[PDB]
Amino acid sequence: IAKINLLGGQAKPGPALASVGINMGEFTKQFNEKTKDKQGEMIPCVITAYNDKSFDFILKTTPVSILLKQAAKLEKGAKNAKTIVGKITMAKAKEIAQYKLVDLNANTVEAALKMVLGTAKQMGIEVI
Amino acid sequence: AKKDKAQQVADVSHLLSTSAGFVIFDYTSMSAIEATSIRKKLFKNGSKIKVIKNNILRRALKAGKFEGIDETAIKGKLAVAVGVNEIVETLKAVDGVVKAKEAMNFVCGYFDNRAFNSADLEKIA
Amino acid sequence: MLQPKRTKYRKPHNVSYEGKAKGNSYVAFGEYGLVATKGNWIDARAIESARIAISKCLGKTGKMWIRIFPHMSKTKKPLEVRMGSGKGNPEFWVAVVKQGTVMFEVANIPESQMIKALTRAGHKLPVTWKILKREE
Amino acid sequence: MKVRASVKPICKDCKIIKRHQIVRVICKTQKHKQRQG
RNA sequence: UACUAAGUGGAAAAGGAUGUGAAAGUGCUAAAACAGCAAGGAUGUUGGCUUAGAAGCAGCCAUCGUUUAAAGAGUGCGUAA
Ligand SMILES: [Mg+2]
Ligand SMILES: [Mg+2]
Ligand SMILES: [Mg+2]
Ligand SMILES: [Zn+2]
Repeated sequence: IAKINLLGGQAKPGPALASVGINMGEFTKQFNEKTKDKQGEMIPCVITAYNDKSFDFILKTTPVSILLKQAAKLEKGAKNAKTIVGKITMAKAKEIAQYKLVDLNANTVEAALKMVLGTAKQMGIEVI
Repeated sequence: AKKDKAQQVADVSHLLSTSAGFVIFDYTSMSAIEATSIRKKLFKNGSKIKVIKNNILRRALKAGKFEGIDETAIKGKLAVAVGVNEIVETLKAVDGVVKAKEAMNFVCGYFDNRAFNSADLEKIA
Repeated sequence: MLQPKRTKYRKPHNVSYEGKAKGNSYVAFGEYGLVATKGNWIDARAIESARIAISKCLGKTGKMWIRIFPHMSKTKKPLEVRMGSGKGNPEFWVAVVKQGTVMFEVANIPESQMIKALTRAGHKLPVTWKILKREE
Repeated sequence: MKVRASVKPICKDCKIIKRHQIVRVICKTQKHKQRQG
């Protein structure tokens, strides 16, 4: 099992895979085939590295707290937790939650709601 | 303390009194990611997987005026899988998952005021 | 180096450290304190070593008090000098610590750092130290 | 082995024992063997 | 009647130590104690600045939250990371 970082538009390289015996050249088409709906965005892949050779792969969502920056209309958050700069309402928070529900292992949607507050507290954005 | 233990035994005894199906499982070699997956695949309030204490389960069983389950809860690792209304689909789901697992034991449970054996659990799915 | 700004008399008689505890007996500014179990003469050099030790092992918000002060001076005749021809010149300043005087106290940081801080302060001093807390 | 007048554990794995009426410190790391406690 | 296992007695300090005896309190325990053994020990994610890079284990912005029995922005080792 390997959590490897590959660009969505450029995933053909990577020597580490070759150490396990994965058929890299046959599988390059599979890597590129199902990521064209999210071109440009960086999308890592989880690989079920094993000796069966029928390596099932799963894509993964871009890491969180960059859409928090986008919604806060600021490039980089405050360098002090006490200092509050960005403000985010519940509507922008809920759009992020339903977007990020795919990668999250929470059963309910309110659990995903309070994930946005949790990363925003780390980011320093007041939850209004 | 003792009062919390008394409260705990009372409520679990009430839950198993108002329930209709129970099955016991072990906690040998399955991941927490897999544990969250089982919770989401069930997604039914009637179906509930829980880690119970072996001692607390027997004492709640004494208060439930049932018999014969004692052999299950002796020198073993115990899970509780309570099902409300329909339990066949819950048993079918858990059976499919253990087949998807690597290794697993499976200990006798309780349903419909009757008890079963290991092979009887194999056919209850 | 703690030192009195001026003194009326350069060469005073030495002050005994034998006896019980006159003042500075109970923690009254902080709430943990470094008590002594053996009266001895300790000089301003040991205070500065102990104070610097506490400050280095302190945090960003801890606060400390220094109770004892080296009021009394001591002299030392120059080497290779035969007895006579008056008393020697003052050399070093010493604080008189009796059995039971609280030397250092600390507050406003968790207990473990304070216990450790008092330990490093007491290893710099000749007296046999002991930890005490403040009465409620 | 380090011979010191005072011996104390260096890492949480160091364990104090008393062998041949002498207290020593043994540990997985051989740089932390102490004696003459 | 107790104590010492050091020939202490029959010379010594700062400091160090699961030597041993006595006493006074406090926590859990046959609704199971402690050690050990057998299992799991998570997700967002590898959070984000930051750093060539750190993303469980460089300094940080701090020192998140759910599922859940439990899980830590991790316990270390360790990986350029
Ligand atoms: Mg002798
Ligand atoms: Mg001892
Ligand atoms: Mg004793
Ligand atoms: Zn060690």
